[PDB]
Amino acid sequence: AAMLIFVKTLSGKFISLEVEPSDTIENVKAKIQDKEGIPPDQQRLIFAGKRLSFYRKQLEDGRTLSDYNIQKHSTLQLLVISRGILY
Amino acid sequence: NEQPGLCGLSNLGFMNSAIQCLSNTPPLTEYFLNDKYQEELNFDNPLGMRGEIAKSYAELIKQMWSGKFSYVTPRAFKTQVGRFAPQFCQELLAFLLDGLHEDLNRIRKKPYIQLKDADGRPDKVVAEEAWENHLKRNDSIIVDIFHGLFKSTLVCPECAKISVTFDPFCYLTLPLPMPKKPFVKLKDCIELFTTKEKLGDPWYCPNCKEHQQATKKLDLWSLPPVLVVHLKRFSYSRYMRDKLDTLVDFPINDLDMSGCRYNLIAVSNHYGGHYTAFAKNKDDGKWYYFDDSSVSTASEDQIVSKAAYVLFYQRQ
Ligand SMILES: [Ca+2]
Ligand SMILES: [Ca+2]
Ligand SMILES: [Ca+2]
Ligand code: NA
Ligand code: NA
Ligand SMILES: [Zn+2]
Repeated sequence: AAMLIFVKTLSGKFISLEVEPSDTIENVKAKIQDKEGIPPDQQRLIFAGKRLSFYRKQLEDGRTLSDYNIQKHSTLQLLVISRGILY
Repeated sequence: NEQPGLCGLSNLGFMNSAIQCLSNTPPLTEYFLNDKYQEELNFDNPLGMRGEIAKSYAELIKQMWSGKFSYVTPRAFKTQVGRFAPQFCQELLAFLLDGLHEDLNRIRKKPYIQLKDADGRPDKVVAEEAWENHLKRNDSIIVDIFHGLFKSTLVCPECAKISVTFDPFCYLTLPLPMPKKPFVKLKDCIELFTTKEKLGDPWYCPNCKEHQQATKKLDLWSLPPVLVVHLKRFSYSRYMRDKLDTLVDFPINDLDMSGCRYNLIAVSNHYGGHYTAFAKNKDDGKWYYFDDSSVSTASEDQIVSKAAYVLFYQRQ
């Protein structure tokens, strides 16, 4: 079942993505590449959810959004790694 | 040979302080000392650490409570922490509680459930549903001991929509009064924690289909056997703020909240830095001060100081 999630850059920009809970993290980076041109190998995705419950997790390729219990309108944190600097 | 639990931890250049607080959480230490963990180790968990954080922790605790040592050098445990959390400073307790939980999570194949808002349903019904959904994916000794439930109320400033959810927690981070006060009761920080706050970090309103600086109000709905309370004294470098050294007066005995009554069992202290701990030893009932390898007797009257950073409370 397809759902809307958001990806926020360090710039404060929100990227809206249509995803499936079964989508792999690699699929999510592919969708980020489509919207923003950033190559997947340069993307780091963090899921903090709401803070006081679970410790923030670096989303690992091969895992699915389901593994991290990502929900409709959850927000992922995007870190672009370009030439050894985070953006 | 020494009294079990009266065991320091060598400095290896928050970790020792956090271990001493967890070491002196009796139901956690008893679970490991009674070998209840081996059958619950979770090796495949996508969110876990292959069982290695809980294994390394259990072996450390067995050493600290064997009575054979006055202090141990926790190199093996620090190695596993470095392997799964290379970023390690004051967030280590959150990492450990989460890591212990997933390494011991009894749910070996987790279902995915689409969580939902209250949608006008009664608090009791939505909360029971939230906790049932939590336990479908999270069932461990750490849930048993530490996890509670918030009521979260978000209110969109533009359309005035109210969105209520019930959300699990495994510790509380309490704000202190700003501007800085010299003295505040812990009850006042709890009241501040449950006070409405406009988000700076906006929230997506599903009605406006925009991200809005809604107001968020937290309420304590369900409380755990052991409540971990973090006092928010610090701030990121950019704010250029001195650490708040307010005297937060917290109860040694009989902290009352939401109908439960709590007694202090450990305190992590931070000196602006260096961390130490006070803890109550479960076998003689006395208070002790843990400063890395050194363990010494303490008195209750020493415990409330401006250095108190994390408080561990056990339900009466
Ligand atoms: Ca674009
Ligand atoms: Ca009492
Ligand atoms: Ca109670
Ligand atoms: Na992990
Ligand atoms: Na109080
Ligand atoms: Zn709205």
